[PDB]
Amino acid sequence: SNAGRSAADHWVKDEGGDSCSGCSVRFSLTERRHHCRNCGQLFCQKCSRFQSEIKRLKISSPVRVCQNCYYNLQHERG
Ligand SMILES: [Zn+2]
Ligand SMILES: [Zn+2]
Repeated sequence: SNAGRSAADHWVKDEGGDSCSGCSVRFSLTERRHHCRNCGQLFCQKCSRFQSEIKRLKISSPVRVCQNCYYNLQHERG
């Protein structure tokens, strides 16, 4: 007993290679790209606009992380 998933307004889907995940904006010389080492998705400099390590992922070194992650990475201590 399972179910599928989809939307009501989506005539395309290929945001997995060189396009933001929270914007789908095709990365370019003006749009920086970064694959979140926490989730594994590519976001734009305007999406995450942050940078830090991911202790939750056994990462002590500072890497690219989405805002959703960064916010939790800073409040991880408290
Ligand atoms: Zn974005
Ligand atoms: Zn993330």
